[PDB]
Amino acid sequence: STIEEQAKTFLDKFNHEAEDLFYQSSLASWNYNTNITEENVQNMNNAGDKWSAFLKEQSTLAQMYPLQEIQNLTVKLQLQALQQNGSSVLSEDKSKRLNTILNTMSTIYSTGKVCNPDNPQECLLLEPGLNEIMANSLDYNERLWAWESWRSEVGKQLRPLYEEYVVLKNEMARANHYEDYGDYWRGDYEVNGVDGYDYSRGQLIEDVEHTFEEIKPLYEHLHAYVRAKLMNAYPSYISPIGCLPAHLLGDMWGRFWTNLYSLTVPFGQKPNIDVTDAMVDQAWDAQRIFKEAEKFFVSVGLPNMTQGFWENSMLTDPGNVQKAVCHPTAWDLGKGDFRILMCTKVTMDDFLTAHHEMGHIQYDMAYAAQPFLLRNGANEGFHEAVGEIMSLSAATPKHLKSIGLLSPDFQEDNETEINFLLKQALTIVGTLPFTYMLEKWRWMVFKGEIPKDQWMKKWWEMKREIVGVVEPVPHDETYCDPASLFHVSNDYSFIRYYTRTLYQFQFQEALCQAAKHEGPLHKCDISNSTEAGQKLFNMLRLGKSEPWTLALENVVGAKNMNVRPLLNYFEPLFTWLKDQNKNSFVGWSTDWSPYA
Amino acid sequence: NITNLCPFHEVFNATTFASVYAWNRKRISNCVADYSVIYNFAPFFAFKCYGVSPTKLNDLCFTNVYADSFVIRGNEVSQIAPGQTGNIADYNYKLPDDFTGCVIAWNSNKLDSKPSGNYNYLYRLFRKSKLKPFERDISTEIYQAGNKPCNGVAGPNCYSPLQSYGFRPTYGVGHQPYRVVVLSFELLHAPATVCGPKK
Ligand SMILES: *[C@@H]1O[C@H](CO)[C@@H](O[C@@H]2O[C@H](CO)[C@@H](O[C@@H]3O[C@H](CO[C@H]4O[C@H](CO)[C@@H](O)[C@H](O)[C@@H]4O)[C@@H](O)[C@H](O[C@H]4O[C@H](CO)[C@@H](O)[C@H](O)[C@@H]4O)[C@@H]3O)[C@H](O)[C@H]2NC(C)=O)[C@H](O)[C@H]1NC(C)=O
Ligand SMILES: *[C@@H]1O[C@H](CO)[C@@H](O[C@@H]2O[C@H](CO)[C@@H](O[C@@H]3O[C@H](CO)[C@@H](O)[C@H](O)[C@@H]3O)[C@H](O)[C@H]2NC(C)=O)[C@H](O)[C@H]1NC(C)=O
Ligand SMILES: *[C@@H]1O[C@H](CO)[C@@H](O[C@@H]2O[C@H](CO)[C@@H](O)[C@H](O)[C@H]2NC(C)=O)[C@H](O)[C@H]1NC(C)=O
Ligand SMILES: *[C@@H]1O[C@H](CO)[C@@H](O)[C@H](O)[C@H]1NC(C)=O
Ligand SMILES: *[C@@H]1O[C@H](CO)[C@@H](O)[C@H](O)[C@H]1NC(C)=O
Ligand SMILES: *[C@@H]1O[C@H](CO)[C@@H](O)[C@H](O)[C@H]1NC(C)=O
Ligand SMILES: *[C@@H]1O[C@H](CO)[C@@H](O)[C@H](O)[C@H]1NC(C)=O
Repeated sequence: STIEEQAKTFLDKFNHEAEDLFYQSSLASWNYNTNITEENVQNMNNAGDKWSAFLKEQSTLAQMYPLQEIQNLTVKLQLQALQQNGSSVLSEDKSKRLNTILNTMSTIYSTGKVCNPDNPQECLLLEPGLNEIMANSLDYNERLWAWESWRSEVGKQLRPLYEEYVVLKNEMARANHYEDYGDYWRGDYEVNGVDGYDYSRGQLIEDVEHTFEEIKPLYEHLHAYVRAKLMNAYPSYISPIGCLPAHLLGDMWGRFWTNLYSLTVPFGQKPNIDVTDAMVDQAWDAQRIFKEAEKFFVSVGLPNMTQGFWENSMLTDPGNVQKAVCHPTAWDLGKGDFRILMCTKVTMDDFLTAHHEMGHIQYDMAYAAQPFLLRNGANEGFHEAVGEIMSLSAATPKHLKSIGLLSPDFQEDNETEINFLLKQALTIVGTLPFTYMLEKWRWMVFKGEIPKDQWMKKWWEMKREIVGVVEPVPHDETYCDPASLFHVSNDYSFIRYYTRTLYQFQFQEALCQAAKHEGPLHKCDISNSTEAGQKLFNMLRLGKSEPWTLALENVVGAKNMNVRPLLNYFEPLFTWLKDQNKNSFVGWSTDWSPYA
Repeated sequence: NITNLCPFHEVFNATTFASVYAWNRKRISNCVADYSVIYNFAPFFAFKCYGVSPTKLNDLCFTNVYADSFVIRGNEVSQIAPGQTGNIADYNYKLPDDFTGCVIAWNSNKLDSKPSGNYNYLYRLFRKSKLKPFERDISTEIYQAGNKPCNGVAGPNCYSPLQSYGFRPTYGVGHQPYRVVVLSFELLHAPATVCGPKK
């Protein structure tokens, strides 16, 4: 008959075999991740090979249906996803070359190691020692030397392979109808076919730039305060008007500023909010923590976990011969099986991470009724924001008092709120310019406007411009600094960490508004409220069946991302930082260089 | 003396309930029917009687009894009802609008699931038209969907009509096997010859 009926017939088969193949592959992956053995690796290889092969013939067969004869707009999305995500266009030699290059990237990042100068006796790896050194050690020479040494021993090797990589990726883009790989990445947010909700790929760059324009004053005030405080630690090295040295940010790349909290406490005399000793006194185990997390979800109206989740999931490190990765993850094996994999200790951080991970499980259970190809979030940002909005409420003093970990005798005034807001700020606000810088530089390099011989040249020039950080040691084109990043080496889109953050504060401000809350925004709880729960669930159950602009409209009432809630969240800190910056110069100078 | 007891410990205890698209039908006649023994099983996920009262089963007595048994997924049991619609209702087992009887449905996960996967339970996913009430279909022919007749071979727009369930112990409720038994009664111009025990 018509094309529509044939396409529906084909989809009604595809779904049925897809489900089973996905289950097999995901179960093999879980079996390896909880039981590290060679035969588990072989099982993963076999299952993944079967799944990846099946996707290939399905992508080939889907070509016979032209997309201009579909007007339902729901079949079209499934057909587009199936056609795109499994199609290969490069020649066999180029394909295997690209695969080998990617495998080399991963292998060299994992196996990379640096160690002490002029001593080949003993050496260490990045995760065990380097992270601890840059997080805790205060030695200027040690930090600067390690920061230089890892880059020298990694980026120099990775540079020519990246030069070969970018080419192949660009021809991959060119063979398709995209302009370049950058636009291929930007196509995730593309929306077409709906009047009043269309979103163009090029609009994202302008939106990102406009959003970053408004948030500059808060970042520069925080930068001035950080510079003033850091003057106490390293007086000689730091200039009152220059950019901060790149090796004094508390981590390897300066992605997060959390490690500087102790060095930059606003009021150290006053006690800090800590409940670890309270949980120790009350003899809390992992099951109690997860039951409390589940009760928090029940209190808002969302259904709680099934029996299979309790029986199958593991929450403690097996130890002994049984070795497994303790990176917290939320597995959705499909066909009604949800699990959480994490090793739990009796700490506040694990208590909050439990809620953060459980949010993902609830979101996964929300859209279980949708077809297989539409079982995902509206874009790459919603999923992360959903799991983060709830850790904000979990950490508020009111929730802790209601649960009982915090004594009722606790009081709130200036310093408690200021310290909490500053601790949140050094984690949230600091990372935005870094992410925007990295993504913009990668967009430019993929655009091809920048020649290879200036790759480093521009890289640092814009570092002193936006981020306001100057490198401590000059580098030539031999080094490839961005290659030292985990995400860059492993071919992962990085813009999702900028859209996620600005999303979450839009959600919270909405829910707190629905919960009839009054007072400061940062002290908000939604435990008893149920209207916010149903309003959230209405968007959660949608999945990918609707454009993300409409989904955003159904919760807040706007068709675009906004910055006002984020600033409104940190406004009391903004006023106090304005007060503290009366005698301190605002703005960094790009002319200064630490190495004379 | 109550001697001829209707056999109910056979339809409820056969250990092999066959596939849905080929459902076994049993005719019960010429015996004393006791309905108190069905309750001696595990708690039943679905126990629904439409035209009769559960307490008034033993006194009223009818001509013959028809028993149907099969296995379906957990969340499809809601489709076994008069007036319902869906794949299983209109392609494998259709019930009349004025159906009179009872429907039994209970979970059997511990007996119809293996870690490797059970592929011995089938169902129909494509049919040219709908099914009349109380009908079965066993024919297996390639369901042509495209204009070109592909002469009954597998390929584009030519799919096998019989799909296959999968069953493993690690599934979640709603994808686990469920055993369903339907009882049907009727009357006509004939001696009853089938009644429950009298005290
Ligand atoms: C079309 O095909 C593409 C690729 O072929 C598929 O894309 C994949 O989609 C999944 C689903 O999001 C991606 O998985 C995500 O990867 C992120 C990257 O993390 C890496 O690094 C960490 C260590 O930091 C590793 O542990 C991890 O395994 C990755 O190697 C993760 O961060 C994501 O996890 C997030 O969500 C979980 C909850 O689900 C949280 O608990 C986490 O904290 C975190 O917030 C997530 O796992 C995957 O990366 C994509 N592939 C690529 C190459 O990008 C599409 O799925 C496919 N579309 C289909 C089939 O419809
Ligand atoms: C685009 O295609 C989809 C899928 O073919 C269409 O969804 C279908 O919508 C109809 C009604 O809108 C659904 O019918 C309903 O079926 C249930 C039983 O599942 C029944 O109880 C209801 O009374 C109703 O008859 C149908 O199920 C649904 N398809 C699927 C696979 O769920 C959609 O309507 C199409 N778009 C447009 C604009 O028509
Ligand atoms: C949501 O409702 C529950 C049920 O009352 C609240 O739990 C009580 O909290 C008070 C503190 O205000 C305690 O004194 C009670 O002992 C708690 N009762 C139970 C049964 O836990 C909970 O505090 C409410 N949530 C919020 C944020 O107020
Ligand atoms: C892990 O793998 C080994 C090797 O096959 C197996 O004997 C064991 O049962 C598996 N599971 C656990 C929990 O060790
Ligand atoms: C939450 O779990 C309990 C069992 O601990 C259960 O009794 C209750 O019904 C669940 N909540 C909902 C809304 O079903
Ligand atoms: C602390 O809060 C009180 C509110 O009564 C206010 O009067 C005072 O100025 C605040 N102090 C600072 C340093 O902001
Ligand atoms: C009937 O079911 C019971 C339940 O335990 C079982 O022991 C018995 O063997 C069954 N009879 C058969 C299968 O003939």
